[PDB]
Amino acid sequence: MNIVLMGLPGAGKGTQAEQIIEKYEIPHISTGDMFRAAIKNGTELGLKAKSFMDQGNLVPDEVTIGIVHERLSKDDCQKGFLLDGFPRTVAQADALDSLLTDLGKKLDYVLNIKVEQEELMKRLTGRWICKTCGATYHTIFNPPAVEGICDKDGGELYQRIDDKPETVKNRLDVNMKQTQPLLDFYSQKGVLKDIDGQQDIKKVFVDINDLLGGL
Ligand SMILES: Nc1ncnc2c1ncn2[C@@H]1O[C@H](COP(=O)(O)OP(=O)(O)OP(=O)(O)OP(=O)(O)OP(=O)(O)OC[C@H]2O[C@@H](n3cnc4c(N)ncnc43)[C@H](O)[C@@H]2O)[C@@H](O)[C@H]1O
Ligand SMILES: [Zn+2]
Repeated sequence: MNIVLMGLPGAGKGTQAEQIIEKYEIPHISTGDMFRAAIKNGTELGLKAKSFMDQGNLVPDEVTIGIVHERLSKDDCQKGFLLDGFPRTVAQADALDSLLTDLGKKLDYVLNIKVEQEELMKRLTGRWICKTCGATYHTIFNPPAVEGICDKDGGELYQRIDDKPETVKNRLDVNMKQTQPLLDFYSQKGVLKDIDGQQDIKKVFVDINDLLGGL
């Protein structure tokens, strides 16, 4: 199964990805995680992406497309994958469509996780993330068992720099401008499914799982 998670900042993509890969055991491919690993590794590409990410701006398409192309060509992506936060732009969706054709593959579903703006801001304001594994929590909506500690591994929780309200505003601005072009691209392709992301975590997954389980 070849799946795309799309959604505005805060919509619950990573949270749902954790649920999906637990049940289905396809690899989780996140462009955000790939950029963060390039940053940890200190590469030229990583260092160049960092300024965009800190500002809540999209990394330019050319770089992003090249890293996804390389990742998805690996042997572990040939029996299914979960793409999370790619494509974010019609140019990226165009390129992925070519890339997939060259691999003899196509998308099963693009899951558009829908959430109201106010809720998106409430979610990003209360978010804490494990520095080790990247699991995400929310002070109100999904707290860790003990404050400041990841439930899975005992890791330290941190606040992402781009979660500051002024940066969140820029992220929603920049990403909303891309939503309707992306929806139009995939509505045509017959793969788009809207998911009500504004429910309890496990109940959003009920809806996603209904789709995935039928594949
Ligand atoms: N393709 C691309 N092209 C160009 N640039 C790219 C790119 N991909 C990445 N980039 C660059 O990298 C940056 C970061 O990208 P990326 O890391 O992909 O971040 P993002 O797209 O902004 O999404 P978030 O991680 O903020 O949100 P999420 O939807 O996964 O929410 P979460 O599950 O954590 O949940 C959020 C909060 O809500 C809580 N929560 C989750 N679900 C629920 C629920 N159902 N109810 C209540 N709370 C919930 C969580 O606990 C958490 O606290 C980009 O801004 C850009 O600079
Ligand atoms: Zn952790």
